[PDB]
Amino acid sequence: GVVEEAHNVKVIGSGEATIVLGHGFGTDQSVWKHLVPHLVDDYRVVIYDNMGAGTTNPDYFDFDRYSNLEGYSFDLIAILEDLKIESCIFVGHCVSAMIGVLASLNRPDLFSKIVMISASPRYVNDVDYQGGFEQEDLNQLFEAIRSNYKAWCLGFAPLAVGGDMDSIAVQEFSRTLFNMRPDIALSVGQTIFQSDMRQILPFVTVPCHILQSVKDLAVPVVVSEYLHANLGCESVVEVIPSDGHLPQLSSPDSVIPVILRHIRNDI
Repeated sequence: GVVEEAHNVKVIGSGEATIVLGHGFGTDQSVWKHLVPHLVDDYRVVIYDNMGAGTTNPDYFDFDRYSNLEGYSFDLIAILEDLKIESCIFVGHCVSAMIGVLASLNRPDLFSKIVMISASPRYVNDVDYQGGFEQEDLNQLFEAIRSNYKAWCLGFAPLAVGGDMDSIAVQEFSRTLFNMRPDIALSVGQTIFQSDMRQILPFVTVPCHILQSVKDLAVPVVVSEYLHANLGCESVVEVIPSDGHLPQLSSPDSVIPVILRHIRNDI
């Protein structure tokens, strides 16, 4: 259907046990390339692109629908319902972790657990919360995207991915990032980095596994503690000894075993 097609949905395997992987800002379903090989023998595996990703049709990017994360939640639910999935493990990277959280509030029956990679409910600091960014930092970032998107992608990609400047992962992310239409990238950046999910966390009832790199430009480690402290569900934290915001792409060897352990085991 149009929905699946518009989100580049892929379904590999079959049977009841199902895993759905949602990607973060500036990347796409390719971010799961090191993970999917190890799921397909035991799970039906679904991957999809977020509306707004460079791989999707700019014409379908409804600025109003996606001016908050509920837009994306609805799409996730829509895909789940189209594929007739009654229950899944959701793996959400970055914004997808919060998209899955929202969606689970609407439809907790759809999700047996959530595994969050590099998740944050709030990036902006206040006097009683460390999110890793002052508003002035964000304003600076948004201005760099407006001003010169290419330059911004090339500067941003190394910092986000971490590790070596000219690794394969940096180059890959630099590419997917610049694949987004500039105005879409700016709009989505604002939607995500200005988001606040902190207040709904107590309402979550689906179990969450909170994984992040010990070093992540966007996600200080205290954020994982905050999520763990304020989620109403059962949760567990594992900070990985890895660098970067897309560690499943850039540090597969240290990261993928950890993800798998959280997918394969309950709390």
